[PDB]
Amino acid sequence: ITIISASQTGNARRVAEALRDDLLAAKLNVKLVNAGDYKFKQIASEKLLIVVTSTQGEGEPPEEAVALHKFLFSKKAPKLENTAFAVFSLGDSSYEFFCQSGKDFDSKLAELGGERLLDRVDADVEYQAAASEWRARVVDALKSRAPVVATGAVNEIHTSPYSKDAPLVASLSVNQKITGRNSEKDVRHIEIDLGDSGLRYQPGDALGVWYQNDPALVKELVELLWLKGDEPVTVEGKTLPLNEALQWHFELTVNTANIVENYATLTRSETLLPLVGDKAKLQHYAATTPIVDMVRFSPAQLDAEALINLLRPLTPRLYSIASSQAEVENEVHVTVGVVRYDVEGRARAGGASSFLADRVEEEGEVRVFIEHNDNFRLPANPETPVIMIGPGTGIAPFRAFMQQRAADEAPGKNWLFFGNPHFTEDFLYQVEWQRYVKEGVLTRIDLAWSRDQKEKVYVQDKLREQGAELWRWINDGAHIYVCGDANRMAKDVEQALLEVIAEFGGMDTEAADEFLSELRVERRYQRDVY
Ligand SMILES: Cc1cc2nc3c(=O)[nH]c(=O)nc-3n(C[C@H](O)[C@H](O)[C@H](O)COP(=O)(O)OP(=O)(O)OC[C@H]3O[C@@H](n4cnc5c(N)ncnc54)[C@H](O)[C@@H]3O)c2cc1C
Ligand SMILES: Cc1cc2nc3c(=O)[nH]c(=O)nc-3n(C[C@H](O)[C@H](O)[C@H](O)COP(=O)(O)O)c2cc1C
Repeated sequence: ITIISASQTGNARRVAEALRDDLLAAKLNVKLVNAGDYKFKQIASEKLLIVVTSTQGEGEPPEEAVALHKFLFSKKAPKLENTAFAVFSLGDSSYEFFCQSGKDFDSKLAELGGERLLDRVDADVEYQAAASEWRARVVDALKSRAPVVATGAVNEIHTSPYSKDAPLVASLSVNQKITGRNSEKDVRHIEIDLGDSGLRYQPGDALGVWYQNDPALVKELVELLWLKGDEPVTVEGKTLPLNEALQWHFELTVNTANIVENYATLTRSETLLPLVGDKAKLQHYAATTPIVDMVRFSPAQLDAEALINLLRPLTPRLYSIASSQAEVENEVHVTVGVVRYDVEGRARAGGASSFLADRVEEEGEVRVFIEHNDNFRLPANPETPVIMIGPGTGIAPFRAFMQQRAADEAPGKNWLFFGNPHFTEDFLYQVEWQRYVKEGVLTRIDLAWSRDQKEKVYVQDKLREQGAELWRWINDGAHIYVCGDANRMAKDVEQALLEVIAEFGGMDTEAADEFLSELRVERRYQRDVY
């Protein structure tokens, strides 16, 4: 933000100073320069340019602004592309040309391509009236609602005031374990109350969930480094106790090759030095050793700033939305697989998933936003058939699909392929599926239980078993959806779809692949895999 003051007896400067003190209290973009010193030749690169000028000699500018005026009214003045500006004008009404100077600058700057931030404002002798409120909306219009440099806070969600950087403060209503006692996995059905926010979402969207690290994990980490936890550290320019920085502001539950390498170097660890510069060794160590355990295994003294400088900022996690608002109204449901594992007998857990499962009380606060996915959507035609492939937690959006199609009483046929280790332990939402089958909403359902018999069975095996009927549905205009594990499931499922298409469509592998690519183009093959 560049405030140019053009003044003869200092009134315009008093205003422009009154504006340097406002912006100074708001944004970090404020610099006050006199017109007589302003290097106008480089003006095009002004991101935010506010002019405060009085008027002299029948509309003549103040003396100090005369060169700047001639250079803007000159045949050689620069066109402006990324310049936002405003103009406040001072003068005396009794004169023929009231506020010529301020008028000139306002007209000419926009005529060079400058983005008019506010409408120009004039004022007579008694100017602390018009000036006191102009200075007001400028600070607002020059806040995040029209930024350039300092503080932006820009996000994207339908027409909402809520976004990833300004999330909704919601509350946790339901937190329920939906895998059986003998499951190898902890899966939670989560209902979050949206209150009166008006936050909206469609099936296929995901929920962005901010979280905090486990205070126990922060404490274990802080101790192993021989810190106590109240050491001050700088986080985004402000000063926090270490514990608060670690709990709220940095990733602790994900290790990376870079972190291993940096930590090896900082500590000269004999265990870790040998991995330095070997990307595959570093990645493998990160993947098997959480940060807190890397520290255990390679003790070293680090001060608080050295630790926090090691870490990446904390980021929210996404969770496919498992409800339809037509059915649940001012709520959002998710299906959370809690990452739980052990390192030499010490319990470890993913940050967000264990935050929701273990560290938020009923009615407890949860900060959320919507991640819109326009490329994962039910057909617009309520009669088009729908094929859904979502084993594990990939089941979530298909709960939302069926809540929606049932709410709309869509007559389209629906087909679910689901899979997990055990029928008696891992049939997520079994009793709802039975109800959908009973009610005629869920037309077909095929299940793959990978650990209920000797040989492994997965959804791709049921896709192959169902080849003939799948191809029939595909020729009836069916949309195919795949949600869940990217690394293995989505690939094996795509391979099985290609085999079905090749076989029952009578084409070779390259033709099947082009056919599936045509379904993508047609938005009839959509995936949300992660
Ligand atoms: C579009 C989208 C939709 C999603 N939908 C869902 C959904 O419906 N349900 C769902 O549950 N998730 C879903 N996810 C995944 C979700 O966003 C998270 O990534 C997941 O919950 C893990 O995050 P976390 O914070 O719990 O764990 P993190 O702390 O981020 O990650 C866990 C870490 O632990 C490590 N780790 C795991 N096991 C071991 C081990 N044995 N030894 C050493 N290290 C280990 C991993 O390497 C990883 O570094 C979705 C993701 C996307 C992008
Ligand atoms: C000699 C003189 C000529 C002026 N001519 C004009 C004029 O032509 N048009 C106008 O609107 N104001 C005119 N003014 C009014 C001044 O611009 C007004 O007093 C203003 O507040 C000056 O503020 P400053 O202290 O920043 O110079 C004139 C003032 C003086 C002293």
